[PDB]
Order: sequence, then structure tokens, then C-alpha cells
Amino acid sequence: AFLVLDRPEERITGINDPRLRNPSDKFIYATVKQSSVDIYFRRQVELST
Amino acid sequence: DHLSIVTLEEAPFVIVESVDPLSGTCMRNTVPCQKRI
Repeated sequence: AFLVLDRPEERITGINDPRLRNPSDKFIYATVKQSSVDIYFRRQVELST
Repeated sequence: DHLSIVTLEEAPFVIVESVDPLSGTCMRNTVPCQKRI
């Protein structure tokens, strides 16, 4: 039971989880400046936070 | 019509935050709320 259920700290899903959808100081996520990712999040109005 | 509305500060329900200093206006989809001191 210990060896089977010894789950890791899991991972992060796409851009939907609260761990990433709303920021926290400890968490740091970023992309490359002046790229398509930059003008994908900037263009969207829901992904302004 | 125009009417006054009161709001407290709760965690997921109403989150208050300071205005953006780089422009003087806060983000979109975030209505202003005056605070008295």
C-alpha cells in the first residue's frame, strides 16, 4: 500500500487550474518576452490576470 | 438608475486590490470600489 500509493506531488494541468489561473507570490510562471505566447495572453481578455 | 452599493473583502467573493500604478487605472473586468480612511 505504501509503495503503490506513494504518489509524487502531482503536476500541473493546462491553463485552467487555480494554481496557475490566479497567481500567488510563491508561484512563478512566465514565457519568453515578445513572442506568440506574449500576444496570445495579452490579446485574450480572460487571461489578463 | 444610480444607487450606492456596499461591499466587504472576502476571499473568492470580492477581492479588493490597489489600482495599477503604471497607468492609474486597474485591469479590465475589475470594477472600482472607493475606500474611506
